[PDB]
Amino acid sequence: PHKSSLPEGIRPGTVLRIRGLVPPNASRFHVNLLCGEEQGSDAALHFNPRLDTSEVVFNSKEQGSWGREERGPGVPFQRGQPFEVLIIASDDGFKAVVGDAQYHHFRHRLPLARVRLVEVGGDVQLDSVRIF
Ligand SMILES: CS[C@@H]1O[C@H](CO)[C@H](O)[C@H](NC(=O)c2ccc(C)cc2)[C@H]1OP(=O)(O)OCc1ccccc1
Repeated sequence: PHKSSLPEGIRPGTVLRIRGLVPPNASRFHVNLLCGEEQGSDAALHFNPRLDTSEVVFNSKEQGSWGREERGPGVPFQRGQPFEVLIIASDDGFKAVVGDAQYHHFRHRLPLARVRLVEVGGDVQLDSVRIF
């Protein structure tokens, strides 16, 4: 798993660019926007492409409890193909862009101000996480 500290946190206008490869026969992977470094800390966003079930799940986690899942329109990821994702913070939520297309808007469930860390985990071969 990859961890990126957010020394200025995430503000409206902060862009996370995540580049990587979905390996052959990948099951699923995730990008988490976390509210602490501790194992089990709250997730403001859990972005979860599931290649094995052909879904992309969006959710939040508070005090160890998951919220209600949102699902994106289709799966803009392929086993054996590289990807580029933008997670863009606005005042009203996160915009997920995949490749050259706006994909999903996730309304804030936790305060933006609480986000401290970006974690990338699961069956993905990460190239880079950049914060702009
Ligand atoms: C599929 S249900 C649940 O959906 C959630 C979004 O609403 C999350 O995607 C959650 N995933 C996770 O909690 C998770 C954590 C770490 C890693 C490396 C991979 C996955 C995921 O939990 P998990 O995949 O552990 O649940 C299935 C399960 C539960 C108990 C025993 C076996 C499998």
